[PDB]
Amino acid sequence: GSSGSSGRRENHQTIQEFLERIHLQEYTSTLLLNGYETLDDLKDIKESHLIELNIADPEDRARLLSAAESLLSGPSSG
Repeated sequence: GSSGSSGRRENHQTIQEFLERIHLQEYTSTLLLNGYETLDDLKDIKESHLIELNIADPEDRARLLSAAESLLSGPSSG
């Protein structure tokens, strides 16, 4: 991924991949630039946020929120 390596991750999902699943990677830059680098940050994102992030569209907002909810709110052993 990133030009330079950082370390390791623990079942941590990235926005780049979290968006690809919902075909919303088109908002990646918008999210990353804003600060949303990993789901950890998305756990704080809300409906309004998306709107301000150029996601005035509900299709994306919902797909973005509903998606995050499943990841965060969902204790799955795996």
